[PDB]
Amino acid sequence: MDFSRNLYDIGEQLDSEDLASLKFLSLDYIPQRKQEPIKDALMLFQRLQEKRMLEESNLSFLKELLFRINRLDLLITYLNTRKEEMERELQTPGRAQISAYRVMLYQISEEVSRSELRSFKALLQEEDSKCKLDDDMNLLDIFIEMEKRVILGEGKLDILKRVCAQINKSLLKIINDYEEFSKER
Repeated sequence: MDFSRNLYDIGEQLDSEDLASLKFLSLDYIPQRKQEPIKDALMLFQRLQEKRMLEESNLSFLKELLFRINRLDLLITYLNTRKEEMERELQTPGRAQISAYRVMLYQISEEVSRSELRSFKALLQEEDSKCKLDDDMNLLDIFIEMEKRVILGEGKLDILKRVCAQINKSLLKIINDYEEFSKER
């Protein structure tokens, strides 16, 4: 069990989409403007090592990240970890290290189709003029922009709900389920 080699091996299997997803899911530990020099997954893992979030004896955050981005394949191959274990662990109060808010936004981005993404842009433009949007941006990029313009955040979900309600009930459900548990605390 060579820890450094394993991190490299995992990183080699992660693609550009995975990197962007992992960066998003790491936002409340590695701020948005500090992610620029992070060019591959191993560099992300090394930043997490520097922050003592990832160590030979501390794999929980790496496992949580890989689970949330649905790389169950890499969890099996490189970390001998099953979906069943992760569901049990992350359902235990206090175990998850990614905020429920950040997971909620990521889960919206997983659910949204290509056509729904076009609708999101169009509907957001009706609700807001502060965001700089373009057709190349994915939904995570849109969320980052909404956060930059302070129209999205924890406890600032009005615009997100107004847009999602017009796209698909499935999205509003994700938000409402998150809100209910959050207020429950």
